[PDB]
Amino acid sequence: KHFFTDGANDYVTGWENTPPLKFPASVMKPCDYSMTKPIPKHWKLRGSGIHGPENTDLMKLVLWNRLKQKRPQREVPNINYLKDSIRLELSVNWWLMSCIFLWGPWLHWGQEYQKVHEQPPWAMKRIDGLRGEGYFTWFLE
Amino acid sequence: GSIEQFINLRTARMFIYGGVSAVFLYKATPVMYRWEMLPTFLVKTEAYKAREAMIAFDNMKGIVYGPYDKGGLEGPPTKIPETSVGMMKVDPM
Amino acid sequence: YKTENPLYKDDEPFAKTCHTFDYTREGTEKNGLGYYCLMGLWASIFIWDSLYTGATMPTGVHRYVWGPYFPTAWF
Amino acid sequence: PPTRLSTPLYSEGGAFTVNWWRNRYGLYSRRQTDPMLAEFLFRQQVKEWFYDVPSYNYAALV
Amino acid sequence: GRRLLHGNYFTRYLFGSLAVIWIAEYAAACQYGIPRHRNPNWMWSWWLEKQNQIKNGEIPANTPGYAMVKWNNEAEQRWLKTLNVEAMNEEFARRREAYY
Amino acid sequence: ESADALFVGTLDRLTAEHPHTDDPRFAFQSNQWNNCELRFTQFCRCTRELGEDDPRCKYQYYRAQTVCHEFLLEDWMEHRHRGTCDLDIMPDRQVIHMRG
Amino acid sequence: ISTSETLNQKILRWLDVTGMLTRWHSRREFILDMDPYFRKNSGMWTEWERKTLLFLFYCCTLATPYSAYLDLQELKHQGTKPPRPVSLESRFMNQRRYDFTWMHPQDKFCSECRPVELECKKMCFDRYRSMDYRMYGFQRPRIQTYYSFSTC
Amino acid sequence: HIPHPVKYVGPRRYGRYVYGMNRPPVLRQVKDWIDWTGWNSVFGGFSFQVAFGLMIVSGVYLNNYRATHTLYYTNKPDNQ
Amino acid sequence: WIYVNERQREPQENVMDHEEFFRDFDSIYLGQVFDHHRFAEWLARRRAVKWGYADQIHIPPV
Amino acid sequence: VTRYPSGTRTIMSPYPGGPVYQWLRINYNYFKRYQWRRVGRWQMRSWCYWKAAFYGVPEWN
Ligand SMILES: CCCCCCCCCCCCCCCCCC(=O)OC[C@H](COP(=O)([O-])OCC(O)COP(=O)([O-])OC[C@@H](COC(=O)CCCCCCCCCCCCCCCCC)OC(=O)CCCCCCCCCCCCCCCCC)OC(=O)CCCCCCCCCCCCCCCCC
Ligand SMILES: CCCCCCCCCCCCCCCCCC(=O)OC[C@H](COP(=O)([O-])OCC[N+](C)(C)C)OC(=O)CCCCCCCCCCCCCCCCC
Ligand SMILES: CCCCCCCC/C=C/CCCCCCCC(=O)OC[C@H](COP(=O)(O)OCCN)OC(=O)CCCCCCC/C=C/CCCCCCCC
Ligand SMILES: CCCCCCCCCCCCCCCC(=O)OC[C@H](COP(=O)(O)O)OC(=O)CCCCCCCCCCCCCCC
Ligand SMILES: CCCCCCCCCCCCCCCC(=O)OC[C@H](COP(=O)(O)O)OC(=O)CCCCCCCCCCCCCCC
Repeated sequence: KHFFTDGANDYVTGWENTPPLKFPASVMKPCDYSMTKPIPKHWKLRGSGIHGPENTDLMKLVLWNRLKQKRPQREVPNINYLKDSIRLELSVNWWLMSCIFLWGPWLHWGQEYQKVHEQPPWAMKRIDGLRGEGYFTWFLE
Repeated sequence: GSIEQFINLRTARMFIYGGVSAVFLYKATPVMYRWEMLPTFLVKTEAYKAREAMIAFDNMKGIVYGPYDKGGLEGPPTKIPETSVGMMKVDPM
Repeated sequence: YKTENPLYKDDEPFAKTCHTFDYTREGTEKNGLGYYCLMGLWASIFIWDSLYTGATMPTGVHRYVWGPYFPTAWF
Repeated sequence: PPTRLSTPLYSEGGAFTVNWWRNRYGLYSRRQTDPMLAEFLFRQQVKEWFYDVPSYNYAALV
Repeated sequence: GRRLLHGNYFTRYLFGSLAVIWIAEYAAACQYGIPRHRNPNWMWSWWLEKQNQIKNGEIPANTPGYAMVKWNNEAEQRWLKTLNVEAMNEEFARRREAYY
Repeated sequence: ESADALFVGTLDRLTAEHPHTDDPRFAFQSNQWNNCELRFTQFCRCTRELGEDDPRCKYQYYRAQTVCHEFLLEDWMEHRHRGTCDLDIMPDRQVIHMRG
Repeated sequence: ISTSETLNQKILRWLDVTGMLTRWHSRREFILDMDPYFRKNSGMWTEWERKTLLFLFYCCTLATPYSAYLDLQELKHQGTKPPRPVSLESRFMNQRRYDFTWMHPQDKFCSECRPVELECKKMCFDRYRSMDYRMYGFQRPRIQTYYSFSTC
Repeated sequence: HIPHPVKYVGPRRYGRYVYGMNRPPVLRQVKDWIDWTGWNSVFGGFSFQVAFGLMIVSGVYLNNYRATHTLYYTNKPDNQ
Repeated sequence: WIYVNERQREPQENVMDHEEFFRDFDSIYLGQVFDHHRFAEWLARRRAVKWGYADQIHIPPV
Repeated sequence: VTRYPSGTRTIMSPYPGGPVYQWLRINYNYFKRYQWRRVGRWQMRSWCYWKAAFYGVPEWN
């Protein structure tokens, strides 16, 4: 996508909130400890307890988000992604084709008809005696 | 009987398709002629000739030297200004 | 060994976490039948308004078998 | 309004729901950098703006 | 990869809006009983009658409209002094002969 | 005679019998500029058909005065006499349908 | 006429005179037509991306001649634009509160003429020339100059 | 978005180009190309022009031909 | 360069007499589309008459 | 397999082409790579608007 979005289309830094799905959960998992079981009372708080790099998952997320920036080969995206990347480009190109091979031919026919019959082929011939081509978009009359 | 020798797939496909075409052109060509869809060089419609017969390239009237006709009986100026006479740098014939 | 061409693999799913993205129930992924019904009606109104130019000026004369209070007398 | 991230939030289906809002709230956000933090900030905003009774009066007026 | 708008938003809201505008306009016309038949001509009755006379050959072809009114402004008096419909018709006739 | 005779025949008749009342075609708006322009166009078309001396066209001018301020009429009446009034150009010399 | 090739091959060869088709059907030939600095990044491209790029590029370059034809016809039309009737000066036409001088606040050339009113300026320039003041333009016949688009 | 599979079901490779031998018919190739690059762009791109053209040209019958036989006060000829 | 190259050329005849135009509407209004080379030559001769250089130029035959 | 110089031999036909064809193909290849592209390389390297913003700035140690 063209526009940059910190959450989804973050191409400036390449940050990703979660690790790749390819990695086993034992190797790397999304940072989610909401399901942690209640802490036993006899356990004592050693660390700060503050959300941050003391948590293993968050640490691995930061580490991977920096070490993923160098890779031996490309991670080929599927054709669906590639189509979306240039959706506007392809659509504009087809619009140009339509303007040349659809709009072009009937516009030429209308002008040639206008030459002989004074008004385009999609207009009501007048009887008022006024001269000239008149309107072109008949449905906006 | 005795036509079966001719009746054949290729002889049929060129008979239905070709005949369908024979009627498509015979029925569509007059419409194209009426609606000015045929190429001009191939043929000119009577309406085309009627309009073209009204066109000439020898009218040398109506030369004016002002942007507006402000009514009246005098009308727009029709005489070239003296200061403009002989002001053109025309190459030698 | 066996491999899969990456160009024809399926899109990766959203991760399942406390913060999960789900578009399945929105129904905003593509235009539905209703949208195409709007297009059909637009084409129909466009053609009708031009073909039958006296429709907006109807005739007040009405016979109506089974009188006016029968259901087929309202359409 | 739940206070634990383990307890899910109910969402209807449609184009204006809790799930629809979650998908788009953090699109431009630099602060929702991981699931735990993203959910906490999302619920913080939802609690503050959508669970505020008087806010619904302005929705009617607009 | 996360989506913010409708998957087909541009076509949806463009064609969709046009459709709603067209349909609403038809409904509005029906409620007010507006005539829906397009007329491309002027409605000046006396003028349209003069034009029929030209088409019927009662008034000579290419006769100007100011050659037919019962009041002429100054600029049309100027034009009437140089108007020769008969000469104009002969010139057109000559052109047709040359073309054919 | 008929009670609805004014509406019958034309919408013009209504103000012709009641000159100082609202015209049906412009009563919805306080601004009466468009009303003045229609009334002047109607005076211009009357003279073309009947001449200036006709009592009808003289009254069509009184009707125009009822809605048109004098400073506008004097200016528009000069343009008409010269032959530059756009509301009085004969229809076959109009350019409205040319080049578009 | 060569008979060592089929008719289709001959047509395609001639359409490949500039190598467009060869670069489409050969990745190696496309990458070796890139300048070395950009060839370094070529190995990452997918074949989908490569041919789609060529398709967009080829469609654009093949339509430029058509736009060029349309533009030439436009220039010819403007070069021989038909005369139009002189405008009658209507109720609200040609209203002026002050002279036209915004283009030349100090010199005030052609105060009576409008900014792009070429015929008024020509006669105004002629007056200045008759007054010993040189002005540029409006002196060469159109058919005796290049790029006029008014020649038969 | 909603993750979905690649919908292209056509041939993934024609083989090496050898002087244009053993290749599909031209029209088949055109169809495969649009399948490979997506029909959504084709429909989206051409939609605007198709709509405008259909409406304008439809006036040839709806606005011109029909109209010639629409005016109910025209079929009547004077002095008949 | 576009401006300078155009400024040198004499102005085209934008307008003609209102009356004379409508007395020969078809020829003038439609002459260009039917035959552009002869219409171009006709225009050139009118420019030569409007600016008084007709006897100083030889207009090429069409 | 014989490898020809890039851009000099067509792959669309077994026939290399006639003299005029070969001349056109070879010379367009030369003109693009060694004549036309002189302008592009000159503009890209010698007249970069972004290189000019860092002109006179100390090196990054
Ligand atoms: C026996 C039979 C008898 C006769 C029966 C006759 C029956 C009737 C026949 C007529 C047909 C009736 C059909 C009714 C049902 C239709 C259902 C249907 O399929 O409709 C949907 C169909 C397509 O809608 P869709 O399904 O949503 O599209 C699917 C897409 O593939 C979804 O994919 P997507 O959304 O991803 O699409 C690609 C998209 C991807 O885009 C994006 O990713 C989003 C980007 C958004 C932001 C863009 C940024 C700004 C643009 C940048 C690029 C600019 C390039 C151009 C620059 C130009 C510079 C000058 O790209 C775009 O679309 C936009 C970008 C491409 C370039 C845009 C160019 C400018 C467009 C705006 C101007 C348009 C007006 C131009 C006018 C001319 C020029 C002035 O629409 C229509 O067919 C139109 C409406 C049809 C119904 C109304 C018809 C009324 C008139 C009927 C008259 C018929 C004749 C009657 C005769 C009667 C005689 C008695
Ligand atoms: C008349 C005035 C205008 C004149 C100028 C017109 C300019 C536009 C011309 C565009 C031409 C684009 C050429 C692309 C390059 C093709 C190269 C090639 O040989 O490819 C072989 C290749 C060989 O296939 P392949 O090997 O790439 O296969 C890829 C791999 N698989 C098999 C998986 C798909 O095939 C093709 O030809 C593919 C491209 C087809 C593109 C067709 C585009 C049509 C454009 C015209 C639209 C007309 C619209 C008319 C109205 C329609 C109404 C709905
Ligand atoms: C057994 C089944 C057989 C079916 C056969 C179907 C045949 C269909 C043939 C369709 C032909 C269409 C021809 C259209 C020609 C248009 C020419 C034209 O107008 O050119 C000029 C015009 C621009 O003119 P201007 O002067 O600029 O004026 C307009 C803008 N101011 O140029 C254009 O429009 C450029 C585009 C031209 C497109 C030509 C389209 C040709 C289509 C051929 C289709 C053949 C299909 C064959 C199918 C066979 C199936 C077995
Ligand atoms: C600022 C101005 C903007 C432009 C103008 C705005 C106009 C108003 C807003 C329109 C916006 C539309 C966007 C497109 C939405 C869309 O396509 O929305 C599409 C939806 C369907 O959604 P799906 O795509 O999910 O099926 O369409 C519908 O809900 C309608 C289905 C078809 C109904 C057919 C019958 C309709 C009968 C109507 C009768 C009306 C009678 C009126 C009497 C008075
Ligand atoms: C910011 C907070 C906003 C909260 C919402 C405020 C809504 C206020 C609506 C008040 C409407 C009162 C007038 C009704 C019409 C009337 O009397 O109108 C009177 C007329 C004529 O009546 P009679 O001819 O019988 O005298 O009624 C009709 O002709 C038909 C009326 C149909 C009304 C339908 C549309 C309105 C629907 C409103 C639904 C919600 C109502 C909520 C009320 C609190």
